[PDB]
Amino acid sequence: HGIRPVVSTQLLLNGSLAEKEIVIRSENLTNNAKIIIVHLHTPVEIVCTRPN
Amino acid sequence: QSALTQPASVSGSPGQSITISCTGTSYDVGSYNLVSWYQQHPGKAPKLMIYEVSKRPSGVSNRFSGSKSGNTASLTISGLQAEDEADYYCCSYAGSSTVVFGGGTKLTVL
Amino acid sequence: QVQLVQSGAEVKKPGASVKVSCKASGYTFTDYYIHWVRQAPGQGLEWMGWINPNTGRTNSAQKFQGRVTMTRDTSISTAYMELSRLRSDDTAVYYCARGGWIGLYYDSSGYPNFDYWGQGTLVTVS
Ligand SMILES: *[C@@H]1O[C@H](CO)[C@@H](O[C@@H]2O[C@H](CO)[C@@H](O[C@@H]3O[C@H](CO[C@H]4O[C@H](CO[C@H]5O[C@H](CO)[C@@H](O)[C@H](O)[C@@H]5O[C@H]5O[C@H](CO)[C@@H](O)[C@H](O)[C@@H]5O)[C@@H](O)[C@H](O[C@H]5O[C@H](CO)[C@@H](O)[C@H](O)[C@@H]5O)[C@@H]4O)[C@@H](O)[C@H](O[C@H]4O[C@H](CO)[C@@H](O)[C@H](O)[C@@H]4O[C@H]4O[C@H](CO)[C@@H](O)[C@H](O)[C@@H]4O[C@H]4O[C@H](CO)[C@@H](O)[C@H](O)[C@@H]4O)[C@@H]3O)[C@H](O)[C@H]2NC(C)=O)[C@H](O)[C@H]1NC(C)=O
Ligand SMILES: *[C@@H]1O[C@H](CO)[C@@H](O[C@@H]2O[C@H](CO)[C@@H](O[C@@H]3O[C@H](CO[C@H]4O[C@H](CO)[C@@H](O)[C@H](O)[C@@H]4O)[C@@H](O)[C@H](O[C@H]4O[C@H](CO)[C@@H](O)[C@H](O)[C@@H]4O)[C@@H]3O)[C@H](O)[C@H]2NC(C)=O)[C@H](O)[C@H]1NC(C)=O
Repeated sequence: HGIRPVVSTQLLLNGSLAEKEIVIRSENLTNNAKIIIVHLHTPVEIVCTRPN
Repeated sequence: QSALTQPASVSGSPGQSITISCTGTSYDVGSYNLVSWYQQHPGKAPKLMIYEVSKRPSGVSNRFSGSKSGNTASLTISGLQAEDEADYYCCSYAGSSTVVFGGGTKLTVL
Repeated sequence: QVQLVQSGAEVKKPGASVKVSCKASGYTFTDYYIHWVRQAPGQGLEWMGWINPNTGRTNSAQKFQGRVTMTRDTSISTAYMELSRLRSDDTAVYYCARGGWIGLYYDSSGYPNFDYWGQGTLVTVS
């Protein structure tokens, strides 16, 4: 249910919210180059605009 | 000539209340909240009275008021004075990026 | 104290272009929009256009595009109203007023928030 193909580089927009503590996920932490993904519990509102 | 329509005079005596109807349509008054009123004493420079539907600047007394109504927003004076016996011109944003005026409303106070 | 000042009453003859000047006294001339207003003698107000000093960009009303263009020079704290191909229907008082506050974001160019006014000039042609 509910996979949104939304593409962003740094912040993740309009994703599903976790149930509990802000879990850290990583394939490895000996290999620092492995990208580390953070999944928030509560949202932060962001609004962008082009006034022109 | 003004795109906006508005009366040219409403007369009376001190202490009354007034409603002066500046009128537009969807493109200038209906879609936007950018409406203002300007006092114009005889032969003097204009003076701002009401800005952004109804926000009284410092120096404007609570003798003046106004409010939006669809495609007509009006000037509501209360507690008249003969000292304020001036002309009054509505003003509003009109899309694209332009500013429009209207009316010739001479207050009269016997 | 802040004030708007203008050139005094003007004399020309019809057809000639007019160069009304508007001085910004006692405030940051870089930080507020300036708006021009016409008033035919003893008649209602007609709206001319605006100018952004810090940007230099302008827009004249549709009734005058290609005939009215405003310019400024910050070193002498003055704005200019150029108006060419003068008809005698342009018989009027010309005003200078201080508009909304300029910002990098947001857009107050078209707000009718004319705060203060200049003492104006009356143009003599017929
Ligand atoms: C994303 O996030 C963005 C943020 O990062 C966000 O951007 C923000 O958007 C909002 C839009 O909602 C912007 O809001 C506007 O901000 C304006 C700027 O106001 C601030 O700064 C001024 C600076 O004051 C200068 O001038 C005085 C003299 O008056 C000087 O003495 C000062 O020193 C100062 O500095 C100048 O002069 C110095 C001289 O040495 C120079 O050195 C210096 O360089 C300067 O040149 C402050 O005055 C403001 O505070 C005052 O106002 C508030 C609100 O009323 C009061 O609570 C407070 O106590 C102060 O009194 C403020 O700090 C605002 O001016 C502007 O407010 C006017 O416009 C709105 C509509 O936009 C009107 O609704 C409102 O009523 C205000 O109207 C007054 O001002 C206009 C002129 O703009 C007049 O035409 C009008 O008649 C009215 O007049 C006032 O004065 C009259 C006498 O002159 C008096 O009679 C009246 O009664 C009235 O008091 C508006 O709030 C905000 O700026 C953006 N943020 C930034 C950082 O830009 C963006 O939106 C976000 N986007 C999204 C999508 O989320
Ligand atoms: C951002 O940019 C857009 C344009 O890209 C601006 O939108 C324009 O706004 C102007 C407002 O003046 C519109 O022009 C006016 O059109 C009125 C009629 O509406 C036309 O457009 C609608 C929408 O398609 C149709 O339904 C309708 O049938 C028309 O095709 C006219 O009544 C106006 O002219 C009359 O009044 C003026 C004085 O007020 C006189 O000088 C005229 O001679 C005439 O009597 C006026 O022409 C324009 O149509 C809008 N364009 C579009 C594409 O929508 C935005 O305003 C601008 N700003 C913002 C914040 O969005």
